[PDB]
Amino acid sequence: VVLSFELLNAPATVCGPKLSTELVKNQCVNFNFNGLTGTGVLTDSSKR
Amino acid sequence: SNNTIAIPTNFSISVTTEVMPVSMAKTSVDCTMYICGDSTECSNLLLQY
Ligand SMILES: *[C@@H]1O[C@H](CO)[C@@H](O[C@@H]2O[C@H](CO)[C@@H](O)[C@H](O)[C@H]2NC(C)=O)[C@H](O)[C@H]1NC(C)=O
Repeated sequence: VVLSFELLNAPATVCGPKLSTELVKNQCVNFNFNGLTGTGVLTDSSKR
Repeated sequence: SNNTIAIPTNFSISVTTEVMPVSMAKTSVDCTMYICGDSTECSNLLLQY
């Protein structure tokens, strides 16, 4: 079997088994959203 | 002509504007933040430079 992936800016359709944690806003944290992972401060936003 | 001269009979006071740059914007770069962002892993590789 050949699995061909695409990792677009589009809704996640298949995911790995990671357990999910609560949001931690206004602190510098490691984060991972749908595998997009980085470090920074999370806040609400006005963005459309 | 070898025997005539022009002499100014009058004058003008002139004011002229000369514009000169003297400074530029002082700039500062956080070389770690520019290269690595906040990622710890890249900052460890950057130490090897
Ligand atoms: C240089 O020229 C100016 C005019 O371009 C002379 O000023 C005039 O002088 C006459 C007579 O004194 C006046 O009627 C005018 O109103 C003046 N005009 C201005 C704009 O000032 C000036 O007298 C001359 N300079 C010399 C040394 O002769």
